[PDB]
Amino acid sequence: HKSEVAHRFKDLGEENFKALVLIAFAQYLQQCPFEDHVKLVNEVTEFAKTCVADESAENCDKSLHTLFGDKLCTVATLRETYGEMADCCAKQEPERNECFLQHKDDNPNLPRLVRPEVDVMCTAFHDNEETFLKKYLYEIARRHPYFYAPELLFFAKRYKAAFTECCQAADKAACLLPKLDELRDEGKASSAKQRLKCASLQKFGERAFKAWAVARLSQRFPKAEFAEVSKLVTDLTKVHTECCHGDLLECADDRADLAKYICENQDSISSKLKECCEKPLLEKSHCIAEVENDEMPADLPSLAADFVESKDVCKNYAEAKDVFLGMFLYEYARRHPDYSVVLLLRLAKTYETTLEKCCAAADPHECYAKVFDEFKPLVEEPQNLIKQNCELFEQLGEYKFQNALLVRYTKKVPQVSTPTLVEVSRNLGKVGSKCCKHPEAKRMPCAEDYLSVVLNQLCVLHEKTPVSDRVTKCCTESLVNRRPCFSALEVDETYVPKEFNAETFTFHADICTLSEKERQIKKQTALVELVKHKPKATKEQLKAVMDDFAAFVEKCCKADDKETCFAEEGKKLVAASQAALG
Ligand SMILES: COc1ccc2c(c1)c(CC(=O)O)c(C)n2C(=O)c1ccc(Cl)cc1
Ligand SMILES: COc1ccc2c(c1)c(CC(=O)O)c(C)n2C(=O)c1ccc(Cl)cc1
Ligand SMILES: CCCCCCCCCCCCCC(=O)O
Ligand SMILES: CCCCCCCCCCCCCC(=O)O
Ligand SMILES: CCCCCCCCCCCCCC(=O)O
Ligand SMILES: CCCCCCCCCCCCCC(=O)O
Ligand SMILES: CCCCCCCCCCCCCC(=O)O
Ligand SMILES: CCCCCCCCCCCCCC(=O)O
Repeated sequence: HKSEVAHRFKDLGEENFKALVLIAFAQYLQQCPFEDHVKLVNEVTEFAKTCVADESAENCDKSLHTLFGDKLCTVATLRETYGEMADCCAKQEPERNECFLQHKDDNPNLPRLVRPEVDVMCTAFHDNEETFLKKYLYEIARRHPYFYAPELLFFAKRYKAAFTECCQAADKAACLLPKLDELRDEGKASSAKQRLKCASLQKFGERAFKAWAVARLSQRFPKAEFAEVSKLVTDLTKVHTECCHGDLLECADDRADLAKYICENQDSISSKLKECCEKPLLEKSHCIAEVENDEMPADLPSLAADFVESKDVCKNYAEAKDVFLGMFLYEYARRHPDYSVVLLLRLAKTYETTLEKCCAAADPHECYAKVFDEFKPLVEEPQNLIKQNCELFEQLGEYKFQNALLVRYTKKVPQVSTPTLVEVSRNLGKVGSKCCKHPEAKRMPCAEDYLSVVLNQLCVLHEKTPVSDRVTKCCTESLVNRRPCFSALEVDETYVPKEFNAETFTFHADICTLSEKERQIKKQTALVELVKHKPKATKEQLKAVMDDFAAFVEKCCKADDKETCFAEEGKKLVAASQAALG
């Protein structure tokens, strides 16, 4: 069209426009104050209005990159505040924009955002919704310069829904606090998944990305043909590459194009895309990526037909190795919405290794004849781990289950930091209380989903300050081997126990006035420390100490005088427990 700004303004709407422009500026000029971004937003919005009125008004023909760059180069203290970035303003638009991307600090040194008391949030909310949401939208955006803006907007709307509902509530905190804690964690998940995807595309490359996509796309769109899924995997690959590079505009347009493409060829891809395809521009793709699996054909052939029995397997394979393997994947994925994607990759790899070391053999059909039999153990491993861990989780509750994982992992990698073990073990616990609620056929995909950010999360920390070759081994392993690798870790028999420390096991009355979350973390921390001191303790011996301690808390909190009780019964516990654990 003649004017990009006019166009984007028209189909986005003034409200969404103003919010996205704010997010975009905050992601670049991460250091400028809120008031300064607001002024820029107004100016751009006002400019946009001009172009809507007259497609030919001055500058309305300029591209969004150019306009955006010029306005960015308007900041007077660009050099005094951002220094080197100001030099970007000396380049021509193609490089100017590229120059701006390179200086986008992925993790600046801003103070952590503190959550104020519910009454002050609700009052600030009621007294001025706009500036209240925009300011925090600003705070989140500057800290997460790579968070896809439209999605960051999608979150804002959920935050607003939570205040609207909760601030008019009888018990505001009882309504708000849990909603904010859920929004936060979810916000974290989305952010980490985005970073992980881009990171993985760099290490492993396009082939791995494509395989993962064929598997995922065909599980969701089991009725589409392999050529449609291939088409989609290709476009999808261009979109992620672009979006990872960090250019919002290119990214947003690539996502829009793909979304309309899918919606137009709707009936040819999935029947569950109707809802999503009605929604407005800003939401289409977000919706589609989240869409539920379509129902499969039911009248579907046996894989062993074309991939085992049939002659020409090797002829079809040598003619185009990746396409044939992709075909396998497509065929195997759309018949298994219940398998995790990485499990579908393990099978595809196994199949590949087999065809390679078989198609170069006397009688092919016989060399690879029993390949589907190798799959069995690959499939069962993840299944058995799930049932097993969900069972245990049903018995104990979330908390006691978290404590079990705490003992398990501490004995495996005692070298790891206690606060790290505590955190990882807790999140792992939450993955259990979130996936085990699901019926079997959906558990594995669930776990994979959550378990992957947790494992990467833990791998990054270890990256910083490495403490074990084994963790490093699993962390640098292949995407397909990461989780099985951690699963294979055995008790660390080498580990030399920490010297006892009286302090570490001294508890005061403050443990009675602390919040549930706080109390638990103190107990759990003492637990990791317990195991690090007596790594040979039994589940029996251990459970006995945890039982004494259990009461010890109550017998001292619900006691006439604390302090003393904890120092009196406290001396006892430690002396006794030390003896039981020899
Ligand atoms: C102290 O524990 C946390 C945990 C997660 C946090 C933050 C602080 C902060 C604040 C800070 O950076 O200090 C942000 C921004 N977190 C997110 O990951 C996030 C991302 C997107 C949304 Cl929509 C919501 C939350
Ligand atoms: C629809 O296309 C994809 C492609 C890759 C994906 C995902 C989705 C999802 C999300 C989903 O499972 O739907 C995750 C988590 N991916 C990765 O971890 C990943 C794996 C390998 C590489 Cl090389 C790069 C990224
Ligand atoms: C997502 C952008 C909209 C901003 C609204 C967020 C309001 C809640 C402020 C609290 C943020 C601190 C993060 C947290 O710990 O919950
Ligand atoms: C000045 C540059 C900022 C202009 C705002 C960028 C336009 C955002 C369009 C988002 C389209 C939704 C695409 C999607 O489905 O993800
Ligand atoms: C057009 C379809 C292309 C998909 C290619 C299929 C390749 C499957 C190989 C199994 C995945 C192993 C991943 C890896 O180790 O890099
Ligand atoms: C079920 C969540 C509780 C935590 C225990 C982890 C069990 C899930 C392990 C299965 C991993 C699925 C991904 C994969 O196949 O590698
Ligand atoms: C940094 C110390 C924590 C490391 C603990 C490893 C956690 C691995 C998670 C794998 C979950 C699958 C269940 C399992 O096989 O143990
Ligand atoms: C050397 C032995 C010192 C004894 C220290 C005992 C502390 C163990 C913490 C037990 C926490 C279990 C959690 C719970 O009961 O809910």
